Amino acid sequence: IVGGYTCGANTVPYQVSLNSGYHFCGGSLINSQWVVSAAHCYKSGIQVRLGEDNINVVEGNEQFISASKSIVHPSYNSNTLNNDIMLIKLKSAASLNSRVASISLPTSCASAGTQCLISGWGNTKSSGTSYPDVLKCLKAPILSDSSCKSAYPGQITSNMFCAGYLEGGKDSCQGDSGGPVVCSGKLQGIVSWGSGCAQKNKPGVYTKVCNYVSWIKQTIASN
Ligand SMILES: N=C(N)c1ccc(CNC(=O)[C@@H]2CCCN2C(=O)COC2CCCCC2)cc1
Ligand SMILES: [Ca+2]
Repeated sequence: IVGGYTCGANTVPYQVSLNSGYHFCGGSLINSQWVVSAAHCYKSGIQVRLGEDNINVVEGNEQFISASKSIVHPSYNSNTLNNDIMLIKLKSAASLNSRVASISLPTSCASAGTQCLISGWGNTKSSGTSYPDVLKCLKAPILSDSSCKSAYPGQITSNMFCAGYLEGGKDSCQGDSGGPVVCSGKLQGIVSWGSGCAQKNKPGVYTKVCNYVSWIKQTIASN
């Protein structure tokens, strides 16, 4: 997260870190046994880490639970990042509490101009690299589909939306992948892609969660 601020310990209790010996992606707890993340975050040997603030310091509120299974969207296309969404099941049910909470799935989509919260432990530099150890937060509006497509002609699908600032300076970035975009108290996006980070006229591109709610619900009910 570039141009953001320190969230504050566990103020984003639905935020998870995916760990394979190191943090490599964000995700979102949607109930005691299930996490939503980006398809591009897929890999074997994944451990879900809940209730984190500093990912390099054990602070006493964490729950580490291995993944029993991953389900990448059936139509995920890695070449274009269309349908960049995946579900991860926990080996054991998380013990939900103040610091470890689920985020509600949308009942509807969200409109351009809506303010959202994006968070993660990804790079905080626009040029160059610096990873924070605590969680960073960014307030960012959903952008019109037409400024999204003009930034990335022929690259935006109906399963994507842009959010951010066209002037630059404020954006998500590498390491924020798979993390939540929360608008009007629901999970409306997943950190997916972008050209660089926080660059002018290159806003962040997010998976459009409201399109996948039936798939998520059907998939978690049968797995
Ligand atoms: N908001 C941002 N500026 C932002 C930019 C990048 C990321 C991290 N995501 C990535 O690095 C993703 C995952 C793997 C391929 N990739 C890419 O961004 C690179 O290429 C994609 C290919 C499909 C068409 C768009 C370009 C996260 C955030
Ligand atoms: Ca920790």
